[PDB]
Amino acid sequence: KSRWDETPASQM
Amino acid sequence: LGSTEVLCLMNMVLPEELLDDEEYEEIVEDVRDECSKYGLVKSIEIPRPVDGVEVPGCGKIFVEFTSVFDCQKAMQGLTGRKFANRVVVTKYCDPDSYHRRDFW
Repeated sequence: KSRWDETPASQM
Repeated sequence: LGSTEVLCLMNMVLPEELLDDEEYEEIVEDVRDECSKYGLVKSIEIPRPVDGVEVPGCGKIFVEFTSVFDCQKAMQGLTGRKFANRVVVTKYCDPDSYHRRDFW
C-alpha cells in the first residue's frame, strides 16, 4: 500500500 | 553539493503526518523499501515535530547509502516522481553534516 507512484522518473 | 552517499528528499511529508507513531513507521518503511531498490540503505532520518515545533530539517527525509553510486542511482530513480501525489525534490547531503546529524 505504498505512497509511491509506479511511474518511472524517465516518464515524468 | 555532491555527489555524495546521503540523499535528501523534500516535498514528501507534512509534519502533521509525522505525529502518530503508526503512520510515522509506515512512512519510514515506505521510504526504505523504495530506496532499497537502488542500494543497501545504512540509515534513514526523518525529523519529527517535538513539543509542537518544526525542528531543523522537519519536512525532510535523509537516506544514507553504502556508496556514492548507489545514492546517485536512487536520486535518478526517485527525483520527479510522486509520493502521496507530491513531486519529490532531491539534493545531496554532506555526509559530514549528516555525520553530525546537523539538518536545516
